[PDB]
Amino acid sequence: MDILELSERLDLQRFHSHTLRLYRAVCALGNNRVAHALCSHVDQAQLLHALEDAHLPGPLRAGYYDLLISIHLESACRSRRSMLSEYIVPLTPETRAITLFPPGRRHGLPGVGVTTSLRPPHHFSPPCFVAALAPARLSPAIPLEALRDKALRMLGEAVRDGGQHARDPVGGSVEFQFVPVLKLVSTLLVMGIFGDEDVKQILKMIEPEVFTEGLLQMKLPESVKLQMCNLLEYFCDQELQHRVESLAAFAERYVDKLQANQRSRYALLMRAFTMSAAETARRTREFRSPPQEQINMLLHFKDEADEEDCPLPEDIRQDLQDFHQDLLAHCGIPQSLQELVSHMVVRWAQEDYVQSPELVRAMFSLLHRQYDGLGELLRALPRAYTISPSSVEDTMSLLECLGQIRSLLIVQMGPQEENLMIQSIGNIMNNKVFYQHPNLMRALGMHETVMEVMVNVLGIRFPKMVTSCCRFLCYFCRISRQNQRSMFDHLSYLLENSQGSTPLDVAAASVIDNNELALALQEQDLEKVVSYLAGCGLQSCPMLLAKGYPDIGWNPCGGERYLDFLRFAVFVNGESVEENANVVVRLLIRKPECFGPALRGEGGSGLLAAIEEAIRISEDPARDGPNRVHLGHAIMSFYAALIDLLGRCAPEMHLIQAGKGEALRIRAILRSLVPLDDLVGIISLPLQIPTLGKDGALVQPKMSASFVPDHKASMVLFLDRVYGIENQDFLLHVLDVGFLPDMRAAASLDTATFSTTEMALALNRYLCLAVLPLITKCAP
Amino acid sequence: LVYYEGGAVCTHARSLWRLEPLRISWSGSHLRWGQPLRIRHVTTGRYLALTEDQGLVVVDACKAHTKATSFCFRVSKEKLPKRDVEGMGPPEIKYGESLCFVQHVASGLWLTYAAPDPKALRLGVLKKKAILHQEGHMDDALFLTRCQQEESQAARMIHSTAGLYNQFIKGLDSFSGKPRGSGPPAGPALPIEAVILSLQDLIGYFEPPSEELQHEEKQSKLRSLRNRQSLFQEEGMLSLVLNCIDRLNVYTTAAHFAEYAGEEAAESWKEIVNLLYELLASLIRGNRANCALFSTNLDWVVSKLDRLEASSGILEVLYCVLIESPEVLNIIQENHIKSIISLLDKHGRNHKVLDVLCSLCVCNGVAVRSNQDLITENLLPGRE
Amino acid sequence: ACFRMTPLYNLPTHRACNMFLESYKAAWILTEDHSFEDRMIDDLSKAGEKKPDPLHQLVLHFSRTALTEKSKLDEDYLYMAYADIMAKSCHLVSFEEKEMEKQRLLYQQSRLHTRGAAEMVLQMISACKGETGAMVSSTLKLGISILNGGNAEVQQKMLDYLKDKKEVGFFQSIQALMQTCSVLDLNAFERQNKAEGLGMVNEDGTVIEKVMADDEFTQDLFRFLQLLCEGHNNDFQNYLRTQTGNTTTINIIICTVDYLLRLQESISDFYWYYSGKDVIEEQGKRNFSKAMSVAKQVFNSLTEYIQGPCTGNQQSLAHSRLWDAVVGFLHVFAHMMMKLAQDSSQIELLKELLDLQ
Amino acid sequence: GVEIETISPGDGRTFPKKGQTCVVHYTGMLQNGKKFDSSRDRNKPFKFRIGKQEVIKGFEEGAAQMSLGQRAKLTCTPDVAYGATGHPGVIPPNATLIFDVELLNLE
Repeated sequence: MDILELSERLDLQRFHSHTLRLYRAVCALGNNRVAHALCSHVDQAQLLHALEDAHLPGPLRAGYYDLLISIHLESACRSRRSMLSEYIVPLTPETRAITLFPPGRRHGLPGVGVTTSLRPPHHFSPPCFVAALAPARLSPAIPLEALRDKALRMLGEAVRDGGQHARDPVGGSVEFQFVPVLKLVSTLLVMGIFGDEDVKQILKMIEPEVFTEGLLQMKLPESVKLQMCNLLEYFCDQELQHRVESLAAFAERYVDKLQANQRSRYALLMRAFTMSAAETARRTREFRSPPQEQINMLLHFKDEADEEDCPLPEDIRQDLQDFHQDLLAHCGIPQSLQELVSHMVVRWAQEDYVQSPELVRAMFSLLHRQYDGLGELLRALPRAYTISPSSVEDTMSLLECLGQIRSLLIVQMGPQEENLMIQSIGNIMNNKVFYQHPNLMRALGMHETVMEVMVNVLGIRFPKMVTSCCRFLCYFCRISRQNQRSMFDHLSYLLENSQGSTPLDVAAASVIDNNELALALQEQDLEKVVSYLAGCGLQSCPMLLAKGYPDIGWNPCGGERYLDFLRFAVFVNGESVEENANVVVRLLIRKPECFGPALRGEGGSGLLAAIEEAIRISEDPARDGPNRVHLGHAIMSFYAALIDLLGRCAPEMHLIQAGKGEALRIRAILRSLVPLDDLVGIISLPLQIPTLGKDGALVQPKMSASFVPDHKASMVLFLDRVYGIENQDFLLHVLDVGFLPDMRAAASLDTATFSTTEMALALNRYLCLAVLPLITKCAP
Repeated sequence: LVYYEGGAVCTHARSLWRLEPLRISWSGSHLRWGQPLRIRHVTTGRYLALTEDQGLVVVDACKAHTKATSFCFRVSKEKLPKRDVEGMGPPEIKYGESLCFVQHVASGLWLTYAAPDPKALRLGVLKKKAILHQEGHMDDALFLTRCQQEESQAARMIHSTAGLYNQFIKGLDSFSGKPRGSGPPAGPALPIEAVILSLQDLIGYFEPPSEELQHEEKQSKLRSLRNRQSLFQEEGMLSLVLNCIDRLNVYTTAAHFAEYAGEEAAESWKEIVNLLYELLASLIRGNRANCALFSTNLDWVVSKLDRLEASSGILEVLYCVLIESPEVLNIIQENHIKSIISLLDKHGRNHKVLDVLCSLCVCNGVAVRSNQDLITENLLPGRE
Repeated sequence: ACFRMTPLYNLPTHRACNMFLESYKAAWILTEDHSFEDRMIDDLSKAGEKKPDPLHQLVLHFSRTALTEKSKLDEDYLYMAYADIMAKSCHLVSFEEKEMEKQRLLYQQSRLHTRGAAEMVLQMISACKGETGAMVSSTLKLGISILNGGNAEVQQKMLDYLKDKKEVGFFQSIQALMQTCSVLDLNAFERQNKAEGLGMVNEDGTVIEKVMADDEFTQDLFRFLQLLCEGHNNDFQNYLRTQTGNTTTINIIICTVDYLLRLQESISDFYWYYSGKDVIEEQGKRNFSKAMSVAKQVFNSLTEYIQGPCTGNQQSLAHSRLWDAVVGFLHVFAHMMMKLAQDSSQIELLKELLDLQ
Repeated sequence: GVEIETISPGDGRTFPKKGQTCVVHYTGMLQNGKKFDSSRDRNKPFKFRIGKQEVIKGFEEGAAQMSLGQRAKLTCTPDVAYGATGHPGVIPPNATLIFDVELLNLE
């Protein structure tokens, strides 16, 4: 039966309208793999037919208009719409030609002009079902120019017959006549399809007098008014984009002058200071301040209280004054878009009591942006960046990768989405722009997007994506000092959710080696880590329980980790962070279970005894665990890490010789916390050296699962920092009991065959880092 | 067994007690210090008591003999019933004030919290059991707060609904097997008219606020409705209804029910089984929590979609669950989608089924691609 | 650094154009001032030839967002911008002159509170559910703007709204806010002392407060409460103490006193910190002055609560531990007077000290 | 696997050798008689290089027997078509396709 027979077959209308809602749902939010399938159930010709069909009932007209957008345009629209808030403007001559007002001071038409901001081209693929049989599929191609011309034509037909208000409400009502077409035109405007002549046509159909019957030349429902708001917001965004682009073009044309006169001035000053000196001695401060403090000095000639302080000649100051006046005039400080919107919004509000909350919100957002133009430019200039014309290609690729990442935030995670995240993130990290332009990356807010996806996955399933995100963020933080500070504000989160790389090493990447960032920890955030340590020293991992392990009383696997972050927050750049030093000590002793099974006090075991027990547990297979994880090394790692960290908090020499009360108190507390005999005893362990011979073949002990000598390094540090070497006798004691039998262990290992055995390398690093420097210091 | 519990429990109904003085006349008089009074749990109708075996308990109403259940709020633990005054009385105790110690009247014992905090509290949070002690701690004084009339009414509705539906369930379990033959029903009469009326009343109790209701009124009534639904759910009224459905579901049709219950009883089988499915939706409509309860018994709902006795009601329950909970969307498998689609083939072209399928793809602006792919792969390529 | 500082003329063009943008924005665009709030509110207020006028549809819309049953109140930059606009609108020695200024301000506040602004302010304070942030700050500043001078009409409207809605949310959120209000600290002060001690220079970068950080918000909150009871209203001075009709009551007066005790604790902690240091350095001057401004506002709020002879609030304070606070304060006052008197560079701080006393 | 049935003769002289793009306008239908694709609706001829295995197999032995301008009907069995997997959402598994193919131009 004809589909227009669904004007009186209402049950089939309901079923079919909801069938189209089902189609739009199954292809919604990026599923281009299903959009291709739906192009075989509703083809282009049916869609383009239903767009122009006058007798379709409204619920089906709107449905077939929404279906076209969903199948073909919606993904490209959202991807473009996400890039419409960041203005990367390349310093090309095309950019250089941009001016606020068209030459020959009238506003030009909004949306009509030259725009150089980078927006990546949006990709389509043809729909064919005879192609042989996984990179993400692109949206089905529809001829955009024919569609655009049809959209303009339909909009034009609906308007000059809107004024007549005949009883021809194509679709059954004015709402169904207009809203579906306005949605399509708004979508195609946002995507970027419309040329300049087409934009002029749209503007004339909106308001013929201001832009040279209009859509405001007849009364409208509150659903059409919303789409009018969605069009005017586009033209209000293009004016802001124009302001930012013209301001970037002016920056390009004006920093050249500020550089040329700086160089000529420097030449003149170089001729000076010769036989004419001590009168220009101060005037070389400009050239020796940081470059922004030079560009911040130079631009100080607005208030007229600082005129001559600005070295700029008056001609140069004039260019900035004139452009500033132009900028003010452009911002408004009808015959104009601002006046048109400001009048029309108020008129709507005072003609009727608007019932749709969405309409009210859009109305008043538009009104705000019209009244406060200069405050809108000020809130977009944070997100404006000027790149050189050479970096355009890399930035374009990076923007495409970013779009992929932020397009999978409306999608519940799965396998394929995991793969796209990993590919995109690995691609960004391989882009030179990601390194060269850290400020762009924090301006685009990639770190926040990556944390959003990491939140969604953690809040574990999908460990690969977490490992990739936490690598990306740990690299973000190493790029530049401001990236750490940007990520440092997320420390509370990362500590809430705290292979090897995990949302804790991101937290320990924010604070590492930035003593200014260390001295911003909130004691409670150091506290929660200690809470996790407590939860790790009383029970054991259910993971190893599922791996059938001994499960003695406590897992050291999490304890070691959480004693690593606490090591990067107490000791930065080789000096002790006193403030963060004391707090962790207090929080550790207030909860004395965090110190492990040994050092528990009651029912205690000597630290030496505990290490000896872990030595004996290292060999017996029954008590080590029935591969990637072993225990004989695990307890040793935990205690070595604890001893290192406790050594870090020990005060440096300034406080110790200063007789500072808190310093001596903390040192005494640590001295009580661990005796001496165990310290020099774990110095005195036997270290199973790579055994020669054994039928001639090298058989080295696995120092991924044995007593690595690095364990002892920690206890070497503590002794230096806390107990110290004050008497020569104690030194000649430690030399025999623990030190020397190790150095000639290494010296025996110096042979050709055992030079490169991993034990030899570890022992060499050990001696050069811990023992030999201590001997050097105690040489006198 | 009583407890001192913290958290959201102090906005629930298990925490609501009712002070029942020992005088029927003037029972609403102003409470005075040290006057005898029973304390009745509202949602279970069990009186606080001191039994010899377990100390402090909540004994049933048949064993509250004024020696075990009598009590006396007192001001100070110093050693102090008054002559009844035929009036509202001299007002003594206030609300949110007036620290009061509860003293059992015969045993003198003060109500306190049991100090022992074992391994279960080594890492767990404290739920201090309440015990009666000879002398007790010095910090055991209690504020008395007041509950809104909505909460009190709901807490008493739960005490009657639970009793009624447990009678219904235990009646159904009387003839679970036991065919009637050609004789009489198995045991005592089912409370059918009472169940129908109670379900009808509870469906109106939970009716959504109307649309013409003006904005602020609408948003106040919504909060009240969410509160009442949470109370009923947390007192296990979304499990009593499920048990009633299951017991009434082992029978395919009313004649099958009649073969066990009787002709008159089976006259209301379809009506009851529809009212239960309506009340369930009324309980879960709009609550993300009550809809979250169905992340584990989703196969409970999907496996009843073909039942002809109440086929619209079960679909409505499914629609509410899917439209409110996004965690339910993640557990949908191909089994479930191939069953929701089979409703289209077996029950006709119904747009509500398409609405369900639309809700299976996007929940709160996030797309679940497995569901999209499954609907596309199963529904579409047949073109039938 | 002085040897290898790069003159701008060696930079690449883009990294200079990006410095220029920041300098231009800081020095030229930002410092530019434009008064549009008056004009915009005067255009939104007029109606065309009852149905709400355009401004009264704005107040109603933000009332709608506040009464929507959401667990937590969302970020709306639109509301935060319009609240600032409306606040600016109402902000703008002869007897005539003073009285004309007062009447003019009353008219400006009548533009708002005759269109529902007071109810919006109460609703959004209630809807924030005691979370510090920017929405609450904007709402409080709007409330202060429409209550300046003790606008009896606005106070009566607010009281009537709270009484008929019988909501416990408002006072359950004010209490939470005052509990979250920060108090003077030493630890954060010590840390930022050392953080500046690190230095000022960075590789192609320049270094950028965590002590008394929310002083503005705390001052605004207590100014709001004071403005609620200005004009010697008995109904407000008693409602703040007991909320009759509501299921539970929150005594705001004793909560103000309890905050003040935190405040005097911290204030005594600086005096003790500095009792050895012969001269209070500049950082101490700033932070101590900030604490003093907050203390002035808290003391003024307590006066307004009891200034009219509200007996209930008077003995509520008398039994409250207001006496510990004042007894403690007098110690700081006497000792800091002694120590500050010994230098001329600290005359300003001593003046602030005397005013606080 | 593919059964070519001439509907209207072409030239019977020039056949697509390997490596000549083939422009073909087509319409496709499941053997039960339902349509999944046409190029005529999209309005553009479909081009494919014979020998690069872009198209399904039967479509590639099939458009090779045709001549220039010929219009014929191919019946690709699932062996020389998609097969047991199918084109999910478009073609059900184990399906035979029928294509009305008109070889318009060679290259």
